[PDB]
Amino acid sequence: APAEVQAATLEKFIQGWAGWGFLANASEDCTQKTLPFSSGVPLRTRADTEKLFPVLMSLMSNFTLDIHNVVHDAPQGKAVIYALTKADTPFGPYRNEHAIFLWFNEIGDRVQKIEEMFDAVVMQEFLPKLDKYVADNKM
Amino acid sequence: APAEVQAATLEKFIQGWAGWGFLANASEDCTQKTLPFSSGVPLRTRADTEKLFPVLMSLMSNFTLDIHNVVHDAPQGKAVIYALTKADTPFGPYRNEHAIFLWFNEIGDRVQKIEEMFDAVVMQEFLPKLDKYVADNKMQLGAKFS
Repeated sequence: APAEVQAATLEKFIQGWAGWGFLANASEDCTQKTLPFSSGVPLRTRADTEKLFPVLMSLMSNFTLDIHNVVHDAPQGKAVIYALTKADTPFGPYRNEHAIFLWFNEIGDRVQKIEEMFDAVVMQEFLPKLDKYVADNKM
Repeated sequence: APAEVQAATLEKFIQGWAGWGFLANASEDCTQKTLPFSSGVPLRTRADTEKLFPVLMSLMSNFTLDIHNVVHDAPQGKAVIYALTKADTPFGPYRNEHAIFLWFNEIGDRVQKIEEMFDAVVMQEFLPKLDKYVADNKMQLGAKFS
């Protein structure tokens, strides 16, 4: 895939994340992996992502994305982003950082695969709160 | 820097890491940052790294590196490695995973800056054991693991 069509996909993925979109630029068979592998989280399908994202958006306001580093390997059709996010939530201020590994599809115009390492120390505080929120409200 | 020069430095960095000989591929002014920024770890100078690394090596036997993903952006002089590691230590078995961001120098023959996120949950047990180790043995490195 041409470096410039990949770069377009990369830019639209970032703009979609900052807009709070994300999934317009992902192919239909895209998967998301939570790193590290030791965390033992199964891949998320596209269908999974479309259910989780409304819950997140519904809980996070003033969502802000700060891009720290973008590394693009056009010959391999791969990229990495390091980003920092913040938002307001009913559980308090939310802060996270992401090293997101991206693979583009054959043509270069879609994200085919995602692997993402989060701020694990923040997540072990935040993520069970979300699961509690869903259980208490029975979704 | 030419892509070929950068790629050579990259493979040498990996080889020297897996060989557990490693600082030879780092510039004299190289820094290492532990990510996330939220963890509040000050940057490590090359001198810090030269004191910490022998200590690490000496507590880590049968070290094993598995390269999961290499991403090389030659136009920007940058690369990223996702890797998993294994070792035996007197504190028990060691397991870690690393998203390591690299910047090459101008010529391309050296790594100039390192930013590294790792298995933060597993390491908040392990790295304080190392710092207690150094304290208990009065090794006074002027540097900490966490």
